[PDB]
Amino acid sequence: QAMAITQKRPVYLQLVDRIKNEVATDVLSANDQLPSVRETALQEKINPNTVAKAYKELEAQKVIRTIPGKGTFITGNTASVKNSNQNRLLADLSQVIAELIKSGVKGERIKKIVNDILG
Amino acid sequence: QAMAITQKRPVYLQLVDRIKNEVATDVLSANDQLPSVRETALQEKINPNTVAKAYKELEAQKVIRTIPGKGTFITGNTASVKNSNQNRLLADLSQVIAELIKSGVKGERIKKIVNDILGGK
Ligand SMILES: [Ca+2]
Repeated sequence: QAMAITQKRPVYLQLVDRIKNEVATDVLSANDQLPSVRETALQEKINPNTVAKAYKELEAQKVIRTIPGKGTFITGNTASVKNSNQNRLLADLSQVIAELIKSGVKGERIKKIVNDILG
Repeated sequence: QAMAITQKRPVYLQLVDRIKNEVATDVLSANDQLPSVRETALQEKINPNTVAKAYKELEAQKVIRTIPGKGTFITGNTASVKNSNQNRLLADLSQVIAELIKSGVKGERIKKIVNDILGGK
């Protein structure tokens, strides 16, 4: 019954998040060359092992791919990355609204508020 | 220009957060007596010192009051706390909608989505 403590998000997952969001927001486009593990480690001040762990994760999620001799590239399957991103965001939307109606805010007023926020 | 790295939220502030939400949601009510630092440390399995930092901060935010020789108590001003908690969630709400619009989702769609999410029993 003791409270759950949230830990640091691992640094390698923070970098996955960053690259993924950059793809979703078109800072990084489909088939763009991504820097090397070295260049990323050097630019972000992150241990190369952590960057390599990031890049492995990103590849598993199909956000990036490697071409032998040519380096690491943003996937061509970039619409799929954007949709998964929106889903992360929609999950968050769902959760804030739930916590709002739980805080005593009625739905009809959440509708009004949202309409104001969007106007 | 290195990316910002987000650290662990200090445990004392996670406990500050936990208690304000209980207040916000009427789990703890106005003027309810709070356990001692030692009893909270045993409930939440935290260092007593950490719980002491949490209590000290909850008090700075006027969420709880330590009245000498008697105890530590939830504020009488809980409607204030409920209102700021809502504001926090409302800030989170425009943040997520902002970010959905920037991930290319049209606002008219977000509007429909919110209705769908809200249509649930
Ligand atoms: Ca290199």
